[PDB]
Amino acid sequence: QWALEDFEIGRPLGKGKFGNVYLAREKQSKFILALKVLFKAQLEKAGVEHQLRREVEIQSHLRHPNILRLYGYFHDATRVYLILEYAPLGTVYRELQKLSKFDEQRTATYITELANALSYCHSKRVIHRDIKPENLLLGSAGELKIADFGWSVHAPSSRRTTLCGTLDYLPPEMIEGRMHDEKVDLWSLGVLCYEFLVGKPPFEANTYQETYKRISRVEFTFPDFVTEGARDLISRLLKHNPSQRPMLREVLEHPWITANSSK
Ligand SMILES: O=C(Nc1c[nH]nc1-c1nc2ccc(C[NH+]3CCOCC3)cc2[nH]1)c1ccc(F)cc1
Repeated sequence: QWALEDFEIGRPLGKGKFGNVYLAREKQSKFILALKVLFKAQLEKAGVEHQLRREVEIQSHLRHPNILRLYGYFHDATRVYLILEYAPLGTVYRELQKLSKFDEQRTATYITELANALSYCHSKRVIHRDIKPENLLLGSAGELKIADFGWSVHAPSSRRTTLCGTLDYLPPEMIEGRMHDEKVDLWSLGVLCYEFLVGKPPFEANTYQETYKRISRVEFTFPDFVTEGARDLISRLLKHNPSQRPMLREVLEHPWITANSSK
């Protein structure tokens, strides 16, 4: 439907192995968006093309204030193009380096927005699995927007593994190579939540190998300034056993959420 000549490319928004995302304006609509440029070249070499058109599948038929829109795609010779909703306020990652830590009220809010976002997603048996600060964009309202549905997947499944990837946000089951459902995303939400308050993720290490242990044994500790309600909800989120992990609904209802969730 679309083609490159339909756009005016703006400034580079960032990187990634397969290319860059650029700001861009739709020529005859004046519409602002982001263009993720992916080289066919590298997608095949690094055998991921399967993933692409699945990221496209899922993130297309998806509609939620807290999920980055994907308007469509296209390609030419050299590369494939992803027409992404543009999120004015950068990444939560970046806001994190920026602020070093978030407060209870900012954290809570994100969790809420996050919860609901994920809520909608499970409802369609869609599991994200790769929720990390780098993947969280901010809308103008300052609101969370889950990007990147690359690893995203249906059903309760088992993945084609490959170890070479940051474990920091993976749940024990995933990492241990096991039976994993939509409970992963609640483990994620827990990590996310801890990182927001403390400034690093609770399982951080210097090596793939140590983290693996750390995650596998659920070894984490709270700095003093982490409040009780925080500790509670995080503790409740970070159970080795998928089954003991709250339902998203319970997370919304948690008293430390609702005390603090501005939005
Ligand atoms: O695709 C990406 N980002 C986006 C998708 N949609 N919208 C974006 C997006 N990212 C940014 C980053 C910065 C800004 C502008 N803002 C100005 C004020 O200071 C903070 C940055 C906009 C933007 N949109 C993306 C982001 C980060 C990566 F590492 C790889 C890809």
